[PDB]
Formats: sequence, structure tokens, C-alpha cells
Amino acid sequence: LSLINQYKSLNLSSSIKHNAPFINRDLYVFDDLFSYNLGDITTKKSLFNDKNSFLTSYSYLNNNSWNNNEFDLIDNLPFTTLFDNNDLFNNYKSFFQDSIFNSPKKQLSSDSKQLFKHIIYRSIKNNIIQDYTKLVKHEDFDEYSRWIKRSPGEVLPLRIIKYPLGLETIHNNIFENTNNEGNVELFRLRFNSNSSKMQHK
Amino acid sequence: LNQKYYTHMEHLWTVHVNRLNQKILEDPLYTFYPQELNVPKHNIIVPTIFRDTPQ
Amino acid sequence: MEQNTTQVFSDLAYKVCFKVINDKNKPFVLHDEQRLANCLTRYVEAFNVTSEYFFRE
Amino acid sequence: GGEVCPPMDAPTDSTLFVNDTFTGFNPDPANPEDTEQVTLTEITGIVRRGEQQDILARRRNWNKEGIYNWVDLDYMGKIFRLFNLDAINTAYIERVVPSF
Amino acid sequence: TVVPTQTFYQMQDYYMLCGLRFERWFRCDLVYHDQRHTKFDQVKNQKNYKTYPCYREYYEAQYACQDDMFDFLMELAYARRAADNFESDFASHELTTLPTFYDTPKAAERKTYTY
Amino acid sequence: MEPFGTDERNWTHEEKDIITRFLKYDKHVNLKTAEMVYSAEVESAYFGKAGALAGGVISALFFNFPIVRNLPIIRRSVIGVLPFLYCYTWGKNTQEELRWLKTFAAYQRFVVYHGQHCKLWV
Amino acid sequence: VEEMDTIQKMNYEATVNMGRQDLITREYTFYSDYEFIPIQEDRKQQMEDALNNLHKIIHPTVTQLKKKANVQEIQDRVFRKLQGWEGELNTCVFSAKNVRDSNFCADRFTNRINTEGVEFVKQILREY
Amino acid sequence: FPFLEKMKYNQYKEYKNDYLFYLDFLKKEITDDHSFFWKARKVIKLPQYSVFSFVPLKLMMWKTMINYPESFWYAASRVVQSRRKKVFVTKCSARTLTTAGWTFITPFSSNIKYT
Amino acid sequence: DKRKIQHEGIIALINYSTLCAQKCDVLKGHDDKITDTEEQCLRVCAEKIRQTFEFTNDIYLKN
Amino acid sequence: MSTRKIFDSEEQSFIRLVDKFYLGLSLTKLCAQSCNLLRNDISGSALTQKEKDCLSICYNNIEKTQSAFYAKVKTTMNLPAVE
Amino acid sequence: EMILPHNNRQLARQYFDSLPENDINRKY
Amino acid sequence: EDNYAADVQRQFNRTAFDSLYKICYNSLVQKNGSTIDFQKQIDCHQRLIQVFAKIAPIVVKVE
Amino acid sequence: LITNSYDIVHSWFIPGLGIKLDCVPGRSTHHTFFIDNVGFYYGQCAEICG
Amino acid sequence: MDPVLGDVIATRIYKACFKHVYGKNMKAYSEKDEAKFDQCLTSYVESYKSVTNHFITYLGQLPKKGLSLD
Amino acid sequence: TEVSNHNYTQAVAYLNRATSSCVKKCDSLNNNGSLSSKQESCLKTCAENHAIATKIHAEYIRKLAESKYL
Ligand code: HEA
Ligand SMILES: [Cu+2]
Ligand SMILES: [Cu+2]
Ligand SMILES: [Mg+2]
Repeated sequence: LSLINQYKSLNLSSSIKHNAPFINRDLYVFDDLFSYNLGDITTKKSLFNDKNSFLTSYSYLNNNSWNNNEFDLIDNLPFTTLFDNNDLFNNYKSFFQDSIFNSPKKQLSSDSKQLFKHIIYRSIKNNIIQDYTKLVKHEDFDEYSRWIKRSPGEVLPLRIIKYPLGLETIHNNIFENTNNEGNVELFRLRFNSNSSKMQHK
Repeated sequence: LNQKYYTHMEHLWTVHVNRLNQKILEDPLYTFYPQELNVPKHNIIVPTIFRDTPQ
Repeated sequence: MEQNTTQVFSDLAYKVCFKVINDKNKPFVLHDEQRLANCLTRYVEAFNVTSEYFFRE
Repeated sequence: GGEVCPPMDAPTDSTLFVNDTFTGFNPDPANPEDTEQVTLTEITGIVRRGEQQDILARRRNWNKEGIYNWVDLDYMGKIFRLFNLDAINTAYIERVVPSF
Repeated sequence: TVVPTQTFYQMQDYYMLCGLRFERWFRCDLVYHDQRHTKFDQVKNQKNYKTYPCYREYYEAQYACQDDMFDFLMELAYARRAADNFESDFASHELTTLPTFYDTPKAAERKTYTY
Repeated sequence: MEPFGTDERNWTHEEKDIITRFLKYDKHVNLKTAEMVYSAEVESAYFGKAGALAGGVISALFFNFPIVRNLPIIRRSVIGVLPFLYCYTWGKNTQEELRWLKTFAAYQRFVVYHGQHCKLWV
Repeated sequence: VEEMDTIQKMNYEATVNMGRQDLITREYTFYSDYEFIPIQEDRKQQMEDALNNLHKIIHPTVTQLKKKANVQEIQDRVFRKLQGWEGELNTCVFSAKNVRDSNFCADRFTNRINTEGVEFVKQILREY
Repeated sequence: FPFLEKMKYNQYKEYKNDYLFYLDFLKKEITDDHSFFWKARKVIKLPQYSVFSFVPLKLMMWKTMINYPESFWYAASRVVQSRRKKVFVTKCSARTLTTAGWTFITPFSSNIKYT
Repeated sequence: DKRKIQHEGIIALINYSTLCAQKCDVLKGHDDKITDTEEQCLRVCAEKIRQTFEFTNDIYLKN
Repeated sequence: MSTRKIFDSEEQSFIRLVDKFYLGLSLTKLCAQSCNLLRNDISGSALTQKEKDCLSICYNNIEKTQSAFYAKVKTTMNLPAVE
Repeated sequence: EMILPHNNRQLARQYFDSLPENDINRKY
Repeated sequence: EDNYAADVQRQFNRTAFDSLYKICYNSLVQKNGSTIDFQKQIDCHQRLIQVFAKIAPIVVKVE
Repeated sequence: LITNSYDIVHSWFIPGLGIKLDCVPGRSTHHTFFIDNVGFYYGQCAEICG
Repeated sequence: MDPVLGDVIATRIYKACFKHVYGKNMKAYSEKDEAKFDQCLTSYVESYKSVTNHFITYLGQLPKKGLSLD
Repeated sequence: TEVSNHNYTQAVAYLNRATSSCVKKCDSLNNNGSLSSKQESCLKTCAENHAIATKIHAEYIRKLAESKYL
């Protein structure tokens, strides 16, 4: 009942060819316009773009680029040796201990899929690049855990907090706090930078 | 029907005339635009990098 | 290839946004990270606007 | 879990070894992502519609007893815990071998 | 003493006193809980070391409460600090409390000082 | 979130429907609340049909009752359809009441979940 | 910081770990929470500068008062105005769509503090 | 007690109403279906015999058991000579099977966890 | 190949969107919202690119 | 410098040709800028004599030092052989 | 709630500009 | 099919064509877009095509 | 001495000192404790517990 | 890392060095230009070493979990 | 503990782009074979800025892709 007129066109290629800002691809000049020595090409080779991102995609395609390496194996850099520099070696290991810089192929595949979906939908609006399923997503949180507790409502972006006065009488001073200018403080500003993270126990 | 809404419409028209006299052609407070006139909310919020406090 | 398309998209985003943000070559602060995020968002929205106009108005 | 048809040959284009945009299938015999490893077999058949009950035609199925006489695509989709029940009920493909 | 024991001293068992002292400490903590590692006891260098403002109230609450009741109150404190629930956000019972001489609008002038 | 008091407006049908479809499909709602609304929808649906059917059967019997069977057609029809109307109304009202009570319980659970009620905290 | 004994090393590790509670818990996010665009760092600094400017005015008056009741009363009188402005800011920032809206709301709050807050504080302090 | 556990036959309860795969269930390897096996309670050094029978001596003949209208507790009630008279080895019925005196003292009296 | 043509078309889209973003000075760090004036500038830049490519396509089809 | 056997011989040769192709595009832009080709004053579709001479100088400079510089970089970087 | 001035679409102004010159709203 | 080298050369030609055209458009466009001369764009594209035709045998080669 | 009990009521009963403190769940009972001699005292539980 | 990547690196370096030599003065070739190219190569290698050192140092000094100090 | 060849290549690509941008920005090739103190300071600042920007850019791209899921 929902598919009656939802998918008008199915060919992205026609819309790309008739609307993308590129010169017509059926011109006969593209056969012998320039001369290159291509050696021997016995397999279907595809060209990748941006003059800086082609090697990343070539490594992504290959299956031998996903063989895991230990640091003692990859303890070197193109112009720097790391086996004699221990501080730089430790910093290198820490750099590769970040999940955003050391991702499995599934993460990169998912990211590329979602980015291409974004590109195609924002450009063509063809409605076939979106997920065919309709997903209803609900959060199931174990509220009976004392180690992690969510924040009912939210921690609001700004809270103005009155500094308590007179809690200390050690040297007859009722102002616990003083700023760098030397002026005593009566109020405080507390900010909630991250709106989704849990609050530590 | 006229009795129910005469005073209500008089108040509405008085507010309209007042904000025209003050040359206020901006939309009133409780104006809820349709979907096409609204501003989409930006989802991508990247928290700043955590760094140790020197003090 | 779709992965190559997304890689080009991301690399151009970083290139342009870092060129804009790191103009005076001063050391960055936290607000500089937030400004880089703002510039990336502007790049993505500019792509949306331009491509949407390209295909139909 | 028998082999209906021999698995499809691996493509000769190195750029075809990624997950497909729409079907989501990776035609990679040695996929680095073990959880995304699929084997694709290619069948050819004829689209045919589903059947209906006709007691006088002796096409009546007792679901509880396990006796089935007509193709009830709705029940067949429900019993196998399949997902796209409507796209299953609409029709089914009858596999047709080329000559023998 | 910040929170006196004489508020509830007729009772040998300190349970209401334990609750009162923990509530006062929790107010003080809600003020200062996130500044502890930058301006207070938990600083990296002793140059900026300052005693946490709620140390005395914390020790009084610890004295008044057993570890079991202290653990219960710490669970409540976590539940209320995750949501940033200041008690002033909900308190309204002062509108349904009998007036007293201590409730005068001019609180500073109510006290008579004498050598 | 809703205003409280004697002078306040009761929940209208449109408001109840909007809140039900909010609790069923929206995010920011835990799985338990949505499941509560789903179980409300599943179990309530029996009562409207049951009331209508029981009213139909009782009205069929009543159309031939010892005094009703000897009435003129207009009076006979009215008296015969009275049980059907009563039982149909009972079924519809019971379905609506059960569904809305469970939905309002889910709404209270959602409000407490997101701390959207003053004078309510853990 | 490398050269130290076992006790000093343990104390340094403790001090470092007590400050990474924000780091450890940033990974545990909730799906059902209502997210908002946070106040930017420059706006945070501007608001803190406005608060420090307010504290500059009140400092001689509160430090020349020998009664805790008077200082508490001064704190309470300002705090009501500041809390109304904070509520306005929180509403308008939670209901913000982009960083431009959050910046607008933060600028409005800071301008309220720097324009009307100082005048109100000066009137209170003259009363005291 | 092996005769009491009806979880042993739960696999049969599925097909009391779902006959569809009952025949598939019947074409299954027989492991413990309608049979009781008692693991060895003694060390027997007889290599000639692969498996040993530790069935209770009062359950070996079903002809006597089938017509007896009593529970199988007769096979478990004082059938061994092994006694252990040590004051410290008294494994009571359960630590919670006690009483709280003629003055019912709480929470000792009012909790199944303790009484 | 059809896949190659689609890839080139999308790459061209990305490149010229980046070009318009640079030419209109859209990329700024003070906030992430693109104003209506900047959106109009981007759309006019895209229109000019489209006109230039139509002219080039016509000329190269004639030649 | 950590080297691995990732691409085949033909794939490596193709990737080398691809980076050479993009280097050729970059040098095309470079020679265009350095020879004052990219200007709005140009009202013709042909190269003038001065532009052609400057472009020939650019081509000669590219020819003389490309292979030598690549060899020097290869010696300096000193990537260990794959085993 | 208030609509921020940059997010405010002057629909009232758009209708006002479309009014005839001799109009009671323009007189107001 | 067997013209793998021809296909690769065609891809290279298309990419170089588009890149040179983009270079000319980026160099010639004025006033944040909305201003460029189509004849000037065509002339620039032809001149850059000649330059890259001279450069390709020098740079783009194997071994 | 802050007397309390984990589960049920016990009685810290020292006969030599002649004292008995009832450890009651949820009750943090404060007692004063003064011993005016050097002494090793045994004691027991004087509330039925199991 | 496949060796071709090193070749790729070389290309970038060459490109940069070219802009440093003939970017402004498009003269002929001689041994002086070869010396200038070697100078640019050494400068680029040292700059790459410095950038690698500082980049890796900054990204490795960012905390990522609790401090161990075993 | 284990790093893929692709991730190593991505790290090398990060270093390549940072080095090129810092060479262009700091004029690190205008030397006599060795960097200057001012050039070293500029390269250090640029490399740290590149590290911060790389972290933020990677986080932003991942969050965009994940927002497609959510
Ligand atoms: C009615 C009151 C009563 C009576 C008669 C008895 C009888 C006796 N009791 Fe009992 N006892 C209690 C009341 C009573 N007790 C109570 C309340 C407790 C507390 C339980 C607890 O702690 O929770 C207790 C517990 C108790 C203990 C506690 C055990 C423990 O704490 O470790 C002990 C141990 O010494 C004890 C001893 C005795 C003895 C030796 C007798 C002997 O004197 C027995 C003598 C026998 C008789 C008195 C029988 C009467 C004769 C007849 C045949 C009656 C019929 C005749 C006519 C009809 C006229 N008793
Ligand atoms: Cu005891
Ligand atoms: Cu005891
Ligand atoms: Mg007792």
C-alpha cells in the first residue's frame, strides 16, 4: 500500500548523466586525446580521484591491507625510525590505541555506505538510496544498576550556583573562593558541555 | 455566536492595530511555522578533545 | 566506486576547512576545535545546497 | 541445506568486491569481514503467483497436521520466520533449468 | 561543628541527625563537586592545593552515619547528582509552614548584639 | 506537563490520539513504555467487537421477545435495537477506557523517565 | 615527572586518575536523551567575564560587611535576577537548532548581565 | 529426587500441542529419554566392565514398584550404614529453618531469608 | 562503464560544490549556519556552473 | 618505512601510473601559472610565441630532473625491501 | 515561545506588502 | 573486454579533461561566481589541453 | 562505639564490663565507652540470631 | 604499507620542490638547479621528520583511558 | 594492539598532508638545508594544529555516518 507511487525512477545513472556538472561522456575525443605509456593492462583497472585520496581507496579495496600488525613489526615511519626513539614509539602506540584512528573494515564500510547515502539523497533525492526498512528504535536501559545512572530531564546548559557563605570559620573569613583578580566570588557558572554522556559515580 | 466572540475578537483586533501602529510586522510570539519554514536541528555535535587539567 | 567518492568528500572537507580555520598559524584552543566543527558543518550544508540546486533548482 | 545451484563465479572487477549499495552482498570469496561473508548462487526461474484454497479441487491444507496441498505463501512465510511477508505473499519464483 | 549534634540529641540513635548532616554535605558537594580536581584536594600539583570546602561536613556525616546508611545515602546522592537535582528546584514547603519570629523579612536586624 | 486542576480542560480525543502515537513511535521513549502502549492496543481491541456482537445476538433474541414480538414495527424495532445499542456502547466505552488507562500509565512513566514533573525526583 | 619514589608515583597516578572521570564516561552515551547544542567556549568565556565583572563591583561592599546575614541577603537578592536570566538562557539554548541560535542566546544573556545586572547590583549595594 | 524433576520431560511438552515437528523430534539420538542414570558413588577398579550400575537397590525391579501406591522415598530413607557422629559436621536441614523465640523478634521473624 | 560514469558524475558534483563553497566564502568558523544570502550566492554559483557546462557541451558536440 | 606486500605487480604499476597522471595534472597547472597562461586578458584560443617558449622551458625542466629527483628521494627515504 | 529574529519569517510583512495601497491595515 | 588498456586510457582522458576544465573555471570565474566568459573558458580549456598533451608523455609513463 | 547490624538484631554483651549494646539493623546507635582498668574481657551475643 | 606509497610520497616531495625552484623563475637547467633541488629535498625531509615527531607526540599525549603506571 | 596495513597507510597519509601543509605555511623549504628556529616553531605549531584538526575531522565524519543510522 505504501509502494504505490513511492519509487518513480530507479536509474541513478540517467539522472547523474543528465544533471551532473561534467562534460558529456560520449564524446569521441576521449579515445586518443592524450598519449600515455600504460604498459600492459591485463585486468580491468579503475581510476580513483582527488589526486590525494586514490591510494586510500586502492588500499581499502585490497584484502592484504587488512592484515593486522604488531607495533614491534610496524615500528617505523617513512622518514623516521621508531625503534631507537622510545618516547616517540610510546606516543605512536598511544596514537594507534585510539578507536578513531584504528578501525576495522566493517566500521569503514559502514561509514562509506552512510556517507554515500547522504551524498546521493542530498544530490538526487531519488528515495531509493535510503533504507527500505522502516526502523522504530527504542532505548532499553537497565535502570536497576547503581554503577551507571542516567539523568532524568537533563543537565541544563547553564546553572548559576550560590557559593555557600560561613561554612568555614578557621580565620574569620566567610569567603571560601576568590578569583584571579582578587575579588571574592558569590556565584558560580556551571556548564554542561556534553549533553548525552553519563554522569560519573 | 456574536456574543461569545465579540470581546475576544475586539481584543485580537486591538492587539493587531497596536502592533501595526508600533510598526511591528514581525510574527507574534506563539507562531508555529509549518515543516518547510522551520529550521532543521543540527545533529552532528562533536565534543571537544579531553585534555588533562594542568592544575 | 562509492568508497572512493566518500573518501574524496571527506578529504576535501578536511582540506578546505583546515585551510580556512588555520589561517594565522596560531596554536589551537578548544574553541578552535569547535570552529573547525562549524566549518565542516558549513561545508556539508554548502554541498547539500549546491548539489540540490544542480539537480533541480 | 543442500546445494540447489553451483555458486556464482567471482567477478573479474576488483572494485566489485565491496558490499553492494542496494542488495548489500559482497561477492568476495575471501572477505576480511567474516560477519559479512556471503556465498551467492545465481538462479533463473519464472515468476508465478501464489495459490488459493479450493476444497472441491482437493487443494486443502491442514496446517496443524502438517498436510499441505496448495501453496499458502502467507503461512509459508510466517512459519519460516521470514521478514518481508508481503513481498513473499505477492508471488514466488519457480526454478527452471535450461534444457535438462 | 557545622551541623550541631544538639539538633537531635534526645535520641541515642543518630538517624535523623545522620540524614540532616548528609543532606548538608550533599548541598555543599553539589556546589563544589566538579571543581575538586582543579581547585581543591585532587589537584595534580601541591602549589594549587586547597582543602575541599565540605571536608568538615563530610566527616560529620561520616561520624553520624554507619557505612551501610552512608552507602544508601551515597546511592541517593549519585541519583540526585546525575540529574543535577538541587533541592531548591523542588522545595515549596516553606509556603505551607507556620510563620516564626525567625522568618522576618529583615533577618539581619532581628539579632541584638551586646558586649 | 499537562495542567492540573478542576478548572483545567480534560484530555480531548485529538490530544489522546496524538499522545498515543507519540508514545508508540517516537524516540526518547524507552522500550518498556512503547511496549505498554502496544499491549494496550492489542488487548483493548477485543472488547469493542465483543460488545457489538453480544449486542447483536441479544437484540436478535429481543426482537422476538414475548411482548416485543407483538408490537407495531416501529416500537418493535426500537425495543429490539435497544439491547444492541447498550451493548455496543458498553464495548466501545470499555475498549476506550482500557486503552487510555494503559496509555496514560505509559505517559506517566515517560514523564517520570525524563523528569518532566515537578515535585517528583529519585 | 618520571623521577620519583613509589609513594610519589602512586600519588601522581591518583591525582591524574581523579581528573579523567570526564574522559572515561564520555563513551557511555544514552540514545533517548534530549540533546542540545552546547554553549560555545568563547561564549562561556564571555559569560564568565561578565560574572567576574559583577564580582568586581560587589567585592568592596561584601568585604566591608561584618555580618553574614547581610552578605547572604545581598547574594539572594542578585541571585533571583540571575536565575530568571539563567532560565531564559536555558530555555532558548535547549530549543536551539544551530550554533548561531546558541550564540544569539548566550550573547543576549551576557548583554543582560552587563547592562541590567550591573545596574541592579549597584542599586542593591547602594542600599547596603 | 530424580523421580521428582519434571524438567527432564519438558522437551516432550512442546509437541503435546505442536505436532508439526513431533516426528522430527522422534528421529533423535536417545540419551536419557525415560531413563535414570546414577553417576558412580564409588571407585571401582574393574577394567573388564566399561559402565557400572549404581541404581538404588530398592528400585531395580519395576514389577514391585509399579503397583505400590507410595512415593519413591522408600529408596532413600536410611539405606546406607555410613554415619558421622561429629558435633561440628551437623549439616542441618537449612540454616533458615529456625524460630525466633516466644517473643517474635524482627527482622528475624518477619523475613524468609533468616527464618 | 555505467558505474564509472556515475562515479565521475558524483566526483564532479563534489568538486564543484567545493568550488562554489570556496568562491562564495561560505566556510567560516564563527557559526555553523549558512545564511540565506550565502545560500543565494551558492545557488547562483551553481547556476553559473550549469550554464558554462551547457555551453561547453554544446560547443564540443558541434565539434 | 614498514613495507608489506599489498598490491600485485600490475596493481603497483597502475597505482604508480595513476600518481604520475595526477603529478602531470599538477605540473600542467604549475606550468600554466608560471607562464602567465591563466589570465583574463587572453582573448584567443592559441598560444603565443612567448608562452610557447616558456612552456618549452617548463617541459625541459621537468624532463631534466624528474628521474634524478625520484632516485634521490628513493635513496634518502630508504624503504626496506619486502620479505 | 519567541522566534529568534534570524529564524523569524516575516509572513505578516509579506502579507502587508501584498495589500492594496488604499487599505485599512496600511492606514493603521 | 580485451581493450582494458583502451578503457584505462579513456578513463585517464576523461579525468584529465574534467580536471583541466575545472582548473580553468576556478581561474576565470569572478565575483563569487555569476560572472565568467564562456569563450574565455573554452580558450583556456584548449590551451591547458595543449599543455597537458605536451606534458603527458614526459611525466605519465611506466618504469 | 557506633553499633549497627548487617541483617538482624544482635547483642554485643560483655559480662566483665557489665555492658550490652544492641546492634539493630538501620540503627546507628552511639554509645560512650570507658574502661577504667587494663583488662582482657570475653563476651557473647545476647540476642537470638540463628 | 605497500612500497608504492613511498613512491607516492616522492611525487609530493618532487612537486613541492619544483614549486620552490621554478615556481617564480622559469629558467633553464644546470648544476645550480640540481644543487637547489638537493637543498629542497633535504629541507623537505627534515620538515617531514619534525612534523611527524610533533604530530605523533601531540596525538599520543592525549589521554585515552585511566593512567596505569604499573 | 594490532594495526591494519590500511590504518598504517592512513596514518602515513595524515603525516603526508600535515607535512605538505606545514611546509607551505611555514616556508620550511626556504633554507640552506636546515630549518630555522622560527621555522621549527612554526612547524611545531602547525603539526599540533594538524593533529587536533585530524582528530576533530575524524570524529565529525564518524558522527555524521552514525547519525545516518540513528
Ligand atoms: C507457664 C510458664 C512456664 C512453665 C510452667 C515452664 C516450665 C519450665 N521451664 Fe520454661 N519457659 C517459659 C515459661 C514456662 N516454663 C517461657 C515463657 C520461656 C521463654 C521461651 C523463650 O525463651 O522464647 C521458657 C523457657 C525456658 C528455658 C529457656 C531455655 C533457654 O533459654 O536456653 C528454660 C531452661 O532452663 C526453661 C526451664 C523450665 C523448666 C525446668 C520448667 C519446669 O518447671 C517444668 C515443670 C513442669 C510443669 C510445671 C508441668 C505442669 C504439670 C502439669 C501436669 C500441669 C497439669 C496439672 C493440672 C491440670 C493442675 N524454660
Ligand atoms: Cu548473634
Ligand atoms: Cu545471637
Ligand atoms: Mg534483647
